[PDB]
Amino acid sequence: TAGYNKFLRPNFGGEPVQIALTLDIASISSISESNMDYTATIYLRQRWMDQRLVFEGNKSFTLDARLVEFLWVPDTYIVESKKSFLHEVTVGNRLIRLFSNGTVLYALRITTTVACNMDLSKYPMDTQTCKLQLESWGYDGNDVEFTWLRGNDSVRGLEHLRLAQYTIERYFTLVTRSQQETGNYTRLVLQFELRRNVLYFILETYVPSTFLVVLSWVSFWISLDSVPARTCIGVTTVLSMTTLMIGSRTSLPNTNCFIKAIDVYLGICFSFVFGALLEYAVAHYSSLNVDHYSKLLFPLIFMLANVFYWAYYMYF
Amino acid sequence: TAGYNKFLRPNFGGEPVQIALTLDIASISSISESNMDYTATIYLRQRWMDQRLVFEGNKSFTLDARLVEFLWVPDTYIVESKKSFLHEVTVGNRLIRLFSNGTVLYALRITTTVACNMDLSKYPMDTQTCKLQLESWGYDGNDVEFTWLRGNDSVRGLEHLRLAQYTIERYFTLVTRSQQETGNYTRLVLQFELRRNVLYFILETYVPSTFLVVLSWVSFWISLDSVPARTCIGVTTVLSMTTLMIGSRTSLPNTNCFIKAIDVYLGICFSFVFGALLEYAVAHYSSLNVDHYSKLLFPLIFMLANVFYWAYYMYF
Amino acid sequence: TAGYNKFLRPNFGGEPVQIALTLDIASISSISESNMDYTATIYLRQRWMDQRLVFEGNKSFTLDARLVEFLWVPDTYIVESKKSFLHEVTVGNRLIRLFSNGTVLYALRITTTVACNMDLSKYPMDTQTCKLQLESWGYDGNDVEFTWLRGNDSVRGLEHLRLAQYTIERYFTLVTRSQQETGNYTRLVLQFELRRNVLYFILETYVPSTFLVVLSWVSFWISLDSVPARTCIGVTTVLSMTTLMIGSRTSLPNTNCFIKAIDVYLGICFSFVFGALLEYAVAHYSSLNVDHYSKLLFPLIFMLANVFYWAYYMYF
Amino acid sequence: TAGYNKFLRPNFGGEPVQIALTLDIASISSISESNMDYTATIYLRQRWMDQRLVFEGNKSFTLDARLVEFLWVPDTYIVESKKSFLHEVTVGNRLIRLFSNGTVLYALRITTTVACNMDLSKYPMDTQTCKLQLESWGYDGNDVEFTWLRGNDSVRGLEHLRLAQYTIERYFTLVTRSQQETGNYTRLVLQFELRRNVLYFILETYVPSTFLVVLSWVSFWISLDSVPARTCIGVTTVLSMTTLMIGSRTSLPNTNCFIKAIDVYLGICFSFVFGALLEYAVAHYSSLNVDHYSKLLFPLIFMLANVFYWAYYMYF
Amino acid sequence: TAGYNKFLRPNFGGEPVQIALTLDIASISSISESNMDYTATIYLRQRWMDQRLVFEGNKSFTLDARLVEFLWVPDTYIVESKKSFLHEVTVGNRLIRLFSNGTVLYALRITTTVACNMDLSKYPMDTQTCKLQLESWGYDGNDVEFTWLRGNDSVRGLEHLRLAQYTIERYFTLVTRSQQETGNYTRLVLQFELRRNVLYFILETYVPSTFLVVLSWVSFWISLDSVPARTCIGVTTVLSMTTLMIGSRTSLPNTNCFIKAIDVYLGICFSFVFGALLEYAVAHYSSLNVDHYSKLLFPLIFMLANVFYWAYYMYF
Ligand SMILES: *[C@@H]1O[C@H](CO)[C@@H](O[C@@H]2O[C@H](CO)[C@@H](O[C@@H]3O[C@H](CO)[C@@H](O[C@H]4O[C@H](CO)[C@@H](O)[C@H](O)[C@@H]4O)[C@H](O)[C@@H]3O)[C@H](O)[C@H]2NC(C)=O)[C@H](O)[C@H]1NC(C)=O
Ligand SMILES: *[C@@H]1O[C@H](CO)[C@@H](O[C@@H]2O[C@H](CO)[C@@H](O[C@@H]3O[C@H](CO)[C@@H](O[C@H]4O[C@H](CO)[C@@H](O)[C@H](O)[C@@H]4O)[C@H](O)[C@@H]3O)[C@H](O)[C@H]2NC(C)=O)[C@H](O)[C@H]1NC(C)=O
Ligand SMILES: *[C@@H]1O[C@H](CO)[C@@H](O[C@@H]2O[C@H](CO)[C@@H](O[C@@H]3O[C@H](CO)[C@@H](O[C@H]4O[C@H](CO)[C@@H](O)[C@H](O)[C@@H]4O)[C@H](O)[C@@H]3O)[C@H](O)[C@H]2NC(C)=O)[C@H](O)[C@H]1NC(C)=O
Ligand SMILES: *[C@@H]1O[C@H](CO)[C@@H](O[C@@H]2O[C@H](CO)[C@@H](O[C@@H]3O[C@H](CO)[C@@H](O[C@H]4O[C@H](CO)[C@@H](O)[C@H](O)[C@@H]4O)[C@H](O)[C@@H]3O)[C@H](O)[C@H]2NC(C)=O)[C@H](O)[C@H]1NC(C)=O
Ligand SMILES: *[C@@H]1O[C@H](CO)[C@@H](O[C@@H]2O[C@H](CO)[C@@H](O[C@@H]3O[C@H](CO)[C@@H](O[C@H]4O[C@H](CO)[C@@H](O)[C@H](O)[C@@H]4O)[C@H](O)[C@@H]3O)[C@H](O)[C@H]2NC(C)=O)[C@H](O)[C@H]1NC(C)=O
Ligand SMILES: *[C@@H]1O[C@H](CO)[C@@H](O)[C@H](O)[C@H]1NC(C)=O
Ligand SMILES: *[C@@H]1O[C@H](CO)[C@@H](O)[C@H](O)[C@H]1NC(C)=O
Ligand SMILES: *[C@@H]1O[C@H](CO)[C@@H](O)[C@H](O)[C@H]1NC(C)=O
Ligand SMILES: *[C@@H]1O[C@H](CO)[C@@H](O)[C@H](O)[C@H]1NC(C)=O
Ligand SMILES: *[C@@H]1O[C@H](CO)[C@@H](O)[C@H](O)[C@H]1NC(C)=O
Repeated sequence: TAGYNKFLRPNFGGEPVQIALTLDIASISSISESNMDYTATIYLRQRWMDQRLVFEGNKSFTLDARLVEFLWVPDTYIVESKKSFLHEVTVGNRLIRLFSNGTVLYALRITTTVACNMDLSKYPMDTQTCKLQLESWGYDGNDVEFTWLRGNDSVRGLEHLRLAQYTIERYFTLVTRSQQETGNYTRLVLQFELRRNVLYFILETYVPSTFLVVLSWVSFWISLDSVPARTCIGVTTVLSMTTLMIGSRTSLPNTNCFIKAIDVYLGICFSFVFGALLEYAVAHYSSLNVDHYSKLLFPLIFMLANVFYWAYYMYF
Repeated sequence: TAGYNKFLRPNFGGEPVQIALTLDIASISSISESNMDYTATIYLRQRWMDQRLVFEGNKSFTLDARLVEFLWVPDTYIVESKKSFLHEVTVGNRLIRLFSNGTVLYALRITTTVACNMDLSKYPMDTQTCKLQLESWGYDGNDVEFTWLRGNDSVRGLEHLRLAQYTIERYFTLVTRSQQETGNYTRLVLQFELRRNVLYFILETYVPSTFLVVLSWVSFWISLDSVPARTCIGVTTVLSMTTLMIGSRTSLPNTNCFIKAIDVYLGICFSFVFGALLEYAVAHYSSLNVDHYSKLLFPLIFMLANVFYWAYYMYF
Repeated sequence: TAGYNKFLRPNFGGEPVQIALTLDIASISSISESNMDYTATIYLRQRWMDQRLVFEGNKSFTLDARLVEFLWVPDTYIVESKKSFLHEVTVGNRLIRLFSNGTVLYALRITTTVACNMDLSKYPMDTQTCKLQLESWGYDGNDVEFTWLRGNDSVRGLEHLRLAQYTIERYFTLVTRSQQETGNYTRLVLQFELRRNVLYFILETYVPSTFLVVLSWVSFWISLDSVPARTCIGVTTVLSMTTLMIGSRTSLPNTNCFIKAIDVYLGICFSFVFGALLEYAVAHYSSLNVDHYSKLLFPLIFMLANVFYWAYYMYF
Repeated sequence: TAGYNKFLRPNFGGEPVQIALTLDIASISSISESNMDYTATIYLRQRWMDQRLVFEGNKSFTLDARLVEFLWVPDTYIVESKKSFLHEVTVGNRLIRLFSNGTVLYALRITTTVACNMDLSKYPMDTQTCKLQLESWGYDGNDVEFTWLRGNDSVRGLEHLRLAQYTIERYFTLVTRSQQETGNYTRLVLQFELRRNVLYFILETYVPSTFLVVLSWVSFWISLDSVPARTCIGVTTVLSMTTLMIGSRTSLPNTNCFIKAIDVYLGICFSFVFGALLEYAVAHYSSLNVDHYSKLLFPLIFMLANVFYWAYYMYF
Repeated sequence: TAGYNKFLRPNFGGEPVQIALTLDIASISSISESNMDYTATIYLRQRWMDQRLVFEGNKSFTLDARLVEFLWVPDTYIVESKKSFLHEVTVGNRLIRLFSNGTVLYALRITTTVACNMDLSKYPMDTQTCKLQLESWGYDGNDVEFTWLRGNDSVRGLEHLRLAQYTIERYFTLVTRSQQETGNYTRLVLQFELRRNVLYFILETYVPSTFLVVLSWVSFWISLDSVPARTCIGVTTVLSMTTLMIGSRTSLPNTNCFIKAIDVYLGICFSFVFGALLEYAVAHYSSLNVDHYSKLLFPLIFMLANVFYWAYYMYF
């Protein structure tokens, strides 16, 4: 038999509730470039002070998940979560650990699929900046005031995340004053950058294509007298380049149409190989020295093209 | 101990309930051409006036999700939703914010998979018109009357949606009088067009095929005396075209059989390349000038074909 | 405080319950040839007469989903449903609209994955007959008697279904007397045929292969003197045919092994192309007129083969 | 107000409960070679005798799913189920039909994903023996004694199962005495064999490869004088074989690494084709009759290889 | 009517609860290299002593899943579980079997998707060490003390696990003292290694590539006089190698970018084949004995490369 002495939010009217958040990223996975999202498991720890549960004697009361519904808990929500759930492995992953002075420790295990934009302009050399924002979904700023428990180091576990492709290169936590239709709210934003592994992509596509085109333009040293050999090398290189392009197109079936960087490099290599074939034909027609078109023509143009490519994907 | 004074719909008998809807599209994703649907997360805000909850003093009562079931809430439903759920991240995403004069603000976070037809006649240059209709699923028009809170600008967040392929080019909200078996209903329709990104598809397929066929028909300037060179160019171009067609067929495994536009263009390019091969054979047979069949034959026919293609996909 | 006056099925003992069913197919999608099923969203309207809820005054009582559990509702089930759920978008999609004389209108929004056999003997020219059967799962025929409200026109919405591949060509509703172990039951069967779109498949595979083989057998008009040209055409056609076959094998990765029709046609085309190559070799050996083997040999055999193919896929 | 007279298991102490099981396989689908499982929908009928619900008068009481929780029901579980659920289409699929003498008929509609090993040593000619075991998960043998209602014919519906690939060739039901840590249990095992459709796989891979190699070794009758023709046939056959192998590798992307049978046959065909090429080179070198290496060399070795292959996949 | 005599954890204050865990892995499946996880079904048996449920007479009380919530059960959780659920096949898979002296046997059937890192540096010859850690999620070490019932042999069923690719080669159970923010905890870790099946991968890629390159470098014994034969062999081998590389790239579409071992070996084979082509051209240019570059050049370099490869993937 309880009335208004157990249901109202702490300090209902007056000073807002100071809720201190602590985060512990257990894992990050299912980062899809098609849906532009990421799945992460986090340990959401919330600490606030309530004046109505002061009990004598210094000790802790680790409550179960069944008694969580009997007390007041914050209404934190992930701002851009597309699908999420609280873990129920054997019991409910909801603990409340009350303390003598009224400190409440509310810990949850939540798997969230947050939505972050994948600006895949430079597909293999991109650092996607994805955030995990937490906000009091119902209560405005004047009612609930979110805060980070220990500044930047409140979020833990991100330094141990080594993923299939990405590596965390930076992370920082900030508190904002997000304004929307309902009113003023405090949003706790955790911002981390997912730098891709360029080394695998370099050896997968850039190194083979570079070696192929190098073999193509060093074949000009072979004299025009050996026509069938030159035709064989040209045909084999062109066919290998086409097969590589087709396989690369089929290798990653991601729904992320943003005219990527591998497309540009592959188009450059295809341009150089079929231009080498066309210039073989044109050189035969004009002869009616082939290495004069290699000593200072082809490797130099490809070097300039690579310089422009790397300048594009290096600076702004 | 409550009877009929708390369960009945507001103004039960007489003037219908004027419910004002406000929408906030958080994200749009999972747009599949196979299933012809789209997944969107929205903030459904409903505002109506109830005369039985007038409390003295100007203030707001931000209720939790547990007290939502104790009051009357509308029965809004998405007309063509295939699968949807209300978000439960930490607590229920259902708030009721009562006001002094009886205004009720009912906000929900719902992820919906609505079904919209994908008329993929022009696959890379289509603007799919997909709607998100909201209706009082049980109560007819004479009982519940839906309305947009602020006309066209009631829906927010659609201008910030940049997706993997599509870009929103238009959006407008209207109220209808949908007639069905149960009776008369008010349907709130939000109509938005998803224009595709043609630039990526142009460079992916149209530019390479155009360059290949251009190289094919400019090789007629090469004299018939260099037979092996011509056979090499023709064979390489035909093989490259076939590999490109096969890769394109395997590149997008979408279950959207509508004889698309890329199929038509690829068939045109394949027709031109194998016709070039056949005309090489026929030209040899008839010679028993090859550039006479290029100066005003092949590029001109391809130009006419491209003109017809673009006229088809430009106007009606 | 209610006993047996509110829990028992209407007319418990005596005349069975006459429940009239009305169906409204909202959408049909996710038709997979591998799992041999289809996902459909339907509006299940059930109308029966109950004598214990007669209230004075002509009017309707549109009840919510919370009061559905307080009254008796039928136990209709989809006979071959593999996975299904009732929609919960904002509230429960369960309405009961009582009337003065005891008529009860029970409407639900259900998404069902029913299992129907995909006899893919003729893969592109098949009309799969898939049913959506509804039955009183627990109560036998002597207890609950299902009926269609308005005969064939009880089911609505099927005429507006235009899908990715299939088009509805027929639909009809019937009532059966299905016999099983538990007893006698009334099953309401809705039978619809999903005719495939042959036009897309014709232009995708049949037209290119036909053009390729036509080019192959019209090359016999080219004299045997131009040996390298003939070898080039033969090699290019054979390679194109092999690539088309491989791409088609990889194009549709459906788990529906039924030796389909496209396989037969593709095998016929492959047989003709490699037979053309073999007959080139044999013709050279025997010459030691090639068009004598084309004027009345090859196109005529292919015409007979196509006649047999179309006769197989036309009649029985 | 009920105590121990309604909650205890029937015959608590003394003779164990004789529960007779009847099974009705509605469908079998989603048989994945990667996860090594199968999804099946079954009608689990359980019949036992309870002495505490004897009511006068011969009649049946078809109870709803809401009253199932008020009575005692067995704790049957599928032994190797990975994920399963009870169907809730419109109401709960749980009926209890009590009878005069205490017979209880408990019928459920359950979709189960049971795990069965896929020994894919002979991928296209395998008969996987997968079981569907049912056991009293909590109560041991001395408490609950499972039994089949009518021996082998208790399981019904398996004879009407025609699947995408497999065909049921045998089925039998047995009762065991499975021993585990908790104690002695009675396990009801339904064992069925899923024989694959070899006819589709024969025509898909074996027939084309056999025809290709036959064409390869009958080309030895062509004299060595026609060198370019022989090189053309050899190159075309080798390229076709390589493309077929690559497509087959990409055709089935199943995660079932068990060095299958199609791999062995394809390796044999690849060995024969590149050996034919190598022997062309070696025959030219040694000539410095080619059909002497065909009359009694190549088709005979391939015949011996096929004999060994079929002996391996025929007997032990 | 119960107060604090039935809700508190056993021995609340003083000696911690000694909970003995027993594990029974029913199945392991869905091991994905992309998400770096594994799905396993386990039988979690927990044994502890409670002093408040001592009943006279030696016997067992096998309680149902409905009475589990009425007693105290541990809060065990899987540390790195991404998604998990307790099985509900017919009833709840939660049994409590009390005994005379207070022993409680709590058995559950849980399907867990635990996250373990897939260090795919050596893709076909890796032994991934994945753990299944169980911990008292809420209560610290001073409150709940986890223990293995019978040391290493507490975990059962792992010896019968034969999977699609991996084979368990080792398994061991240990108890730790994991330290985190909340306090001191006892973590029960089961560590097992999943050794891959190298035999399938050897015959799939290593054997064909080795045979191809062997045929390539034994063709040097063929004299330079037979130029067209050498060009044919070289072109066929290069095309076969390129097709094999492309198919392998498309064969496994796993999102596990870690520059794997098959990539290195395939790059080595591609290097050798196109180097053989380049050296054919260079040998022709320099001749202006080819087997002098085979007797002690090519097979020896490939042997050294394979020695280095196997030394890398053998030792450290
Ligand atoms: C009963 O009490 C209610 C609460 O006190 C009253 O509701 C208020 O009604 C007034 C006008 O009638 C609202 O003022 C408007 O509010 C709009 C929405 O905030 C404003 O729009 C601006 O802000 C939005 C959100 O930022 C922008 O999207 C938009 O583009 C524009 O910039 C208007 O400019 C205007 O201020 C007020 O907000 C309402 N408050 C609430 C809490 O709903 C109601 O009128 C009372 N009724 C009676 C009969 O007295
Ligand atoms: C008990 O009270 C009930 C409610 O008052 C009575 O139900 C009504 O019964 C009459 C006929 O007995 C129904 O009239 C018909 O309704 C059909 C469905 O609306 C109409 O069909 C037309 O409309 C539908 C829907 O738009 C179209 O799909 C269809 O093609 C056609 O155009 C008929 O034309 C006809 O009007 C009436 O609708 C019923 N009302 C309800 C609410 O169910 C019932 O008869 C009473 N019983 C007794 C014994 O008195
Ligand atoms: C207590 O009361 C119960 C209900 O009144 C009694 O159950 C009945 O028991 C008799 C025999 O003891 C059953 O008769 C048999 O039923 C079989 C199943 O229906 C029949 O099999 C035939 O039909 C099935 C289903 O169509 C076919 O699959 C099968 O191949 C075959 O063709 C038998 O042929 C035979 O009739 C009767 O069905 C039971 N009824 C019910 C409702 O269970 C029970 O015996 C009573 N016990 C005592 C001790 O009196
Ligand atoms: C309180 O009462 C409890 C129940 O009466 C007592 O539990 C029993 O404790 C004894 C030993 O203390 C257990 O005996 C052992 O049980 C092991 C597990 O069954 C056996 O292992 C063998 O069997 C397992 C399972 O088949 C194999 O996996 C294993 O390899 C080996 O072959 C041992 O060999 C030995 O018998 C007994 O099982 C317990 N019974 C139960 C129901 O738990 C408890 O001791 C009592 N405590 C006190 C203080 O009196
Ligand atoms: C009310 O009672 C509460 C409980 O008794 C009090 O909370 C304690 O507050 C003190 C300081 O005010 C905390 O001490 C700090 O705790 C930090 C977190 O443990 C420590 O950080 C170190 O440990 C963490 C975790 O291992 C590391 O991540 C971190 O990098 C660093 O190494 C600090 O160093 C410091 O000890 C104490 O932990 C709090 N205890 C609990 C249970 O919350 C509260 O202050 C009381 N309030 C009043 C007004 O009296
Ligand atoms: C640490 O927090 C401060 C705010 O106190 C912020 O300015 C700073 O940027 C944070 N550190 C990093 C690395 O972002
Ligand atoms: C804005 O709303 C009006 C109705 O008041 C409608 O006519 C108009 O079309 C809307 N605007 C747009 C851009 O559609
Ligand atoms: C319409 O219903 C009748 C039964 O009254 C049935 O015989 C007929 O076949 C149905 N119409 C069609 C097109 O099937
Ligand atoms: C039928 O059941 C008997 C047991 O009574 C068993 O021996 C027999 O093998 C079963 N039939 C088949 C075909 O297995
Ligand atoms: C068995 O347990 C002991 C601890 O008592 C541990 O040291 C040992 O390593 C375990 N066995 C194996 C094979 O790991």
